[PDB]
Amino acid sequence: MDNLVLIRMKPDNGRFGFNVKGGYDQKMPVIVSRVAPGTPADLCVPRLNEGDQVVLINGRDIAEHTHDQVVLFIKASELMLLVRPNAVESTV
Amino acid sequence: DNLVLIRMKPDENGRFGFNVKGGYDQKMPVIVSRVAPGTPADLCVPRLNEGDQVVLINGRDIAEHTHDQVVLFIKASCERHSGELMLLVRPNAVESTV
Repeated sequence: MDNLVLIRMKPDNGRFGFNVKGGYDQKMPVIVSRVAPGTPADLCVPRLNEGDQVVLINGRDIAEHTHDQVVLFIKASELMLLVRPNAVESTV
Repeated sequence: DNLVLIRMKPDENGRFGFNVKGGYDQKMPVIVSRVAPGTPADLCVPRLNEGDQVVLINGRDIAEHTHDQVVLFIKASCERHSGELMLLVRPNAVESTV
């Protein structure tokens, strides 16, 4: 789509501080389900927000990758995520 | 197997900030049904996630323990090593932490 947002993020343990649900095997988009306070995903600009939909992981189109394959791409990471922002909460 | 080991210190009121359902008497696995924002369960690393199934509590296998026994095990401060609750959980397959 248009108005995608590029989020950049450095790990803490190798951790970013966010949860994801979804994936091709779940027939659901990959959605950020929790961003924990004080973590890289919480403190980065632009912020990673819950309800944001992950579109690219380090340039890779993940639309047809499974939940567990998505998780492995993230941990195999800066982390570059291209997200479709949730409609309810916006960063400025 | 794909288990996750979690350790968690209680808040100032001795609470951890999650709900459990299930147990031997319910013929249902012990599952985390809610994890409240900003509670120890939400903020621990690895995080405790909703839908995670509890396998061990402070080293104890809870497979044949009742719901009320399981709750008692979580609340028992004298079974905690270094003031921490230990849980070994099977992560829910839908939500993952990174």
